[PDB]
Amino acid sequence: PWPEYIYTRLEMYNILKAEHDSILAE
Amino acid sequence: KAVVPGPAEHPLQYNYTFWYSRRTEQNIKQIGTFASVEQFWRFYSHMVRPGDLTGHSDFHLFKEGIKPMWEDDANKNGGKWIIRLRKGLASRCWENLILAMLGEQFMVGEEICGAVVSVRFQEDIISIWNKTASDQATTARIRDTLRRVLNLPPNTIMEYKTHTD
Repeated sequence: PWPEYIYTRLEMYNILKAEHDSILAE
Repeated sequence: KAVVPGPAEHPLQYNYTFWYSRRTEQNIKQIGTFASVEQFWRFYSHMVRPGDLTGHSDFHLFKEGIKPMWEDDANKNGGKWIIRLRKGLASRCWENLILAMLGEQFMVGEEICGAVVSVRFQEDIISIWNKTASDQATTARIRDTLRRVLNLPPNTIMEYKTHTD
């Protein structure tokens, strides 16, 4: 079976964007 | 003390550990271990890009529990694809390579051990290590993936070297 946790390059960068913006409190 | 994904983080399929060495076993030193995409980017944000170093240096990114040396039990029967790079390419190629590795893009099961970027005098070298050098289906698939994720020119030379040689 495939691995559970597969990320495309774009998905990796989408997560980086989210991380970058978290200087503001949710 | 186990490293695990934080709440609401995107887990990785394996824990990975950043290492470095600088020419000046314990030549190769651990930086830290991470379990999620977010933790990865946090670690990465503290590291100089390999293209911004000019002294003899290496970064290593290996699955947790695998030492970045061929004598490690996980590497002993393995080998690596090597690509030599003119100066100016290593930073982008390193980033593309480790994103592919972390994101499970090679699709070779447990075979990947880790990746290395080496800064040398007039070139840099990037490599990806796997467990079984004699597994031609695996090494061929790794090669195909490298071609796709590195985005280097089509005539780019890649070489496979078995560690015991």
